[PDB]
Amino acid sequence: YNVSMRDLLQAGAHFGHQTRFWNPKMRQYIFGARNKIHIINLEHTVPALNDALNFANQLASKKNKVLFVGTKRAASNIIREQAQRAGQPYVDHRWLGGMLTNWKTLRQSINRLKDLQTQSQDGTFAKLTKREALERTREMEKLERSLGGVKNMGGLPDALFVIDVDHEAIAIKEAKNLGIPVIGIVDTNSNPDNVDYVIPGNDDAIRAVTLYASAMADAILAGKE
RNA sequence: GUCGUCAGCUCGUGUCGUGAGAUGUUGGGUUAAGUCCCGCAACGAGCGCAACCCUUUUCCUUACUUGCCAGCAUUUCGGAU
Repeated sequence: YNVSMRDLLQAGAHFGHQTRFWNPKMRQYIFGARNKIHIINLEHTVPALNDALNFANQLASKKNKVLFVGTKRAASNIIREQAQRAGQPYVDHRWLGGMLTNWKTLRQSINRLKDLQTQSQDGTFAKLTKREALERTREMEKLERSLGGVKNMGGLPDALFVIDVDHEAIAIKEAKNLGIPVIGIVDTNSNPDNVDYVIPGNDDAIRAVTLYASAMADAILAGKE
């Protein structure tokens, strides 16, 4: 299920952000800059991506669960399609604070979200008239948008997979606090300090995002034990 | 009594701070209103607001006197009978 490299170049993972917005810790991976935009080598990217896929396969073989983190506008739909494909919990919309460090509270929300969904499936909503029915149809849609991923989860995820570390800095902080490993995509303007498995790649390109997400989904599906 | 029927006052768990403490309650609209909706390391609660109580406006059921008189009859023309 390896990506080789040619997929990365054709997608466009080599492009980064502008030079003036770079993080100096990336000096090892940047390797140069053709123009006012940094261009990162894929030679260092490839082994890190392959090792990330290997660790994901190990997790799937051990039946451990990998949470998917993307809240950016562009990457949300792709991480949705691939997360449904891999059958893994996901966070597509805004990251609500402390779901991991404050595990106890949010399952109140989860159980009454499940109860609302089951009531909607049943005839309870049918008895009730249109106004307030529309009221918690809206209300349940609001719970569903924030918690579309984690009804099925019964415990802390064993590993995280994050698209933009700089954008989802809070999630990495919580994961670091809890000790759970994180596989994340780090860009030119990103901080790799607390990422256990650091693989560098583009975050703006929807093609690159799709390739990354599809690779992880294929790894989980190819676990098969 | 008064500010004044002014709209605020708080807690649990998480995060930040050596600490007293802070966040939630913040920003954009809207509303009688911390009323509601988006944004947001916050997620949810309680008392306040609103509703539950009384009265007025439309209709229905039950009740027909000491109250009522559409139809019938008698009238001293007064539901007087």
